[PDB]
Amino acid sequence: KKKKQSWYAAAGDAIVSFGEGFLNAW
Repeated sequence: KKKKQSWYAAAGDAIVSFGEGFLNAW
């Protein structure tokens, strides 16, 4: 019902994308 990304899915996706986001100032 309510979950699209499990803990590992989010932790992978979220953190990797976080880094992508971070590079916007580089």
